[PDB]
Amino acid sequence: HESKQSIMQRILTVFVFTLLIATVGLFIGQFVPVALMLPLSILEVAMIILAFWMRRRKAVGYAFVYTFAFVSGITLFPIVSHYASIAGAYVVLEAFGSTFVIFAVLGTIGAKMKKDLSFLWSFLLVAVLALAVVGIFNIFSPLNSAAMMAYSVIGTIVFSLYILYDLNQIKHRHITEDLIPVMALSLYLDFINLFINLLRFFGILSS
Repeated sequence: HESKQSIMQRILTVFVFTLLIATVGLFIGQFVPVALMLPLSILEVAMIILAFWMRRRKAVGYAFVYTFAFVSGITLFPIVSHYASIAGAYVVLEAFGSTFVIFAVLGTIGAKMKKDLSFLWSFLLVAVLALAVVGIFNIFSPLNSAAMMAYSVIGTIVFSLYILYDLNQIKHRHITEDLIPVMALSLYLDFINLFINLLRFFGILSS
């Protein structure tokens, strides 16, 4: 018989694992010739679209989640290398670092606070759409540095709030073992999409 503690710990474990796997993929992305990479904006919004799309009640397997972690890790290298070529490799750490701590804070706060935050859902969903919208817009009408930067601040706020909300709901809601893969998947999607926004923010800022 599973407890909320065991399910908590398990989702976190799977999550951390997706981080490691995606990291490996990120290492694999550097050995891909530049003639086979996807456009920056396309990937940047792809991550958002996936961040939203994979927020359903359809229980996928650990296989799908880990597979996705690997391939997304691979495909997020062109983003990393870009904001590294314009702002020094150090920023790649910086953003990551920041991301980590944020996830570690709200993720702890929501998972311990007694206020049920269900009422947020709709808004959050809406928020993502807007970002996605702008993202799509960014494909057909590239935004300047300042607008992209404000977009990055917005994205940061949204995905941080989404981290807090997600942990809060993992504790508050009825989550069974079959839901463990899909939960740690979203947790992975928040981390990645927050990191992107921070890397885009500080990467542009230090140019």
